[PDB]
Amino acid sequence: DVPVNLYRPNAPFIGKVISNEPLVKEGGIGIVQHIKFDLTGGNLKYIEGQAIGIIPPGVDKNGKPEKLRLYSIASTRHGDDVDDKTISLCVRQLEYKHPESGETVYGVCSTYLTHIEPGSEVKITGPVGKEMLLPDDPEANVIMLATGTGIAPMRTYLWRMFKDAERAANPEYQFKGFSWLVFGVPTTPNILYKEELEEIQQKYPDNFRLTYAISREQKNPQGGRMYIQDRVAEHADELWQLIKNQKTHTYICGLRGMEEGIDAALSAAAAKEGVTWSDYQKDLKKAGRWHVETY
Ligand SMILES: Cc1cc2nc3c(=O)[nH]c(=O)nc-3n(C[C@H](O)[C@H](O)[C@H](O)COP(=O)(O)OP(=O)(O)OC[C@H]3O[C@@H](n4cnc5c(N)ncnc54)[C@H](O)[C@@H]3O)c2cc1C
Repeated sequence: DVPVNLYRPNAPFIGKVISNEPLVKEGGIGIVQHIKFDLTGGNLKYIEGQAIGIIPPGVDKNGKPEKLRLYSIASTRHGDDVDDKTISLCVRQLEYKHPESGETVYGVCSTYLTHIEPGSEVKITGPVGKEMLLPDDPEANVIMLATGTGIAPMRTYLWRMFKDAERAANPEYQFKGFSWLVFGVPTTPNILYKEELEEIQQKYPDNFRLTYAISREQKNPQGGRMYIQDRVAEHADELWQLIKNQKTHTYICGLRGMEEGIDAALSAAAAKEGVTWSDYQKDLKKAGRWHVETY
């Protein structure tokens, strides 16, 4: 039922780039691009919260062909134009430095993708992943804890839940639960999909809450830069209260490192009711209600 490995790296789908648009506004840190690919002429289907592989061209330092890199799908199953013809990615150019040795090093696949031109052919594999799936239940609650490109699966959920065209195309999923995105990025210009996220919150103030942790613009109560873990601490009791609902799912996505602080905050909240968060969490994970994809 869930589409998986319709294309594999030995015989990838050759998609065509339709558009490659910047998500980091002036004054932001780094480069994150929204890249849409044409899937017509193949049968790649996918659902929300899945990933695809991109095989970049070229060889590594050892002369070996480059392997795929996985990217969380950033579009719903219908694609951004709700036509079932495309797939989108949210790709950060990886960069870091020296010495070490450099200075700046640019990641192979992410640079390729971030600079890719419309009309270019791309090797796509997948889809993959069954750990970040959105429940069919329209009354589920969905907590979304995202940093940077970790917004990607969250966009697939929120678009499916809240886009007019999605609602029109998905008679079986008219979302009436509560969704809460806590989104950590370093600056306001770095708030990926800011305008649309804020449009959703304005249109659905009872069904979507949007909370930001903007490290360069906000301080936590300890005077440190504000990170997602700080907003989770700040709202730990509320989040815990929501988590206790049998229908609540939580999704965490982003670069590795945010889980520890999130657990500490929820651990303290749950301990107040004599619950050991780490055990309760094990049970949530087993039930498929605790979804993590960090990289
Ligand atoms: C399930 C999944 C979903 C993902 N979703 C997304 C997504 O939606 N958007 C996105 O942009 N990426 C996503 N990623 C990451 C993506 O797959 C690539 O790993 C990333 O784009 C960098 O790949 P690259 O080919 O550009 O870098 P590569 O050329 O592969 O270089 C990566 C190497 O950089 C080295 N390195 C050294 N120092 C550092 C440092 N300080 N910081 C980082 N690396 C360092 C490490 O050796 C690392 O292996 C996801 C990964 C997974 C597994």
